[PDB]
Amino acid sequence: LRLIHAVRGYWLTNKVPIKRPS
Repeated sequence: LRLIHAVRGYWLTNKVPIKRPS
């Protein structure tokens, strides 16, 4: 698809703690 959009969708989705039951 793209680099930067894969990059940002990589770290922005990871640094965020998603342990909360959403």
